[PDB]
Amino acid sequence: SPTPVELHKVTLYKDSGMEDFGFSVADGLLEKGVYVKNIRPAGPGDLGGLKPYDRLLQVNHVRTRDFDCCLVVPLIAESGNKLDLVISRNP
Repeated sequence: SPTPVELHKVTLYKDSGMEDFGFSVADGLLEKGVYVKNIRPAGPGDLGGLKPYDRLLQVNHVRTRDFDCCLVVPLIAESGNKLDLVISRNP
């Protein structure tokens, strides 16, 4: 809990013209990967359940755990009208 993240399935919905799904991510340079840096309060991300630090593990079945921001950013906006992914955050 104090650190050991916890996997949590999340799903969202994008809009024809949005630049993101409702939350920006950051490249985890402390090891490898990317985690949500900020989510729109009361938005798709908040409605889905994305909690700060939610390190996107698998995006739409694609294991983007060892991916980078440049790969997670597009993968997020490339999911289409919906973003189904499995993230990990410390409770």
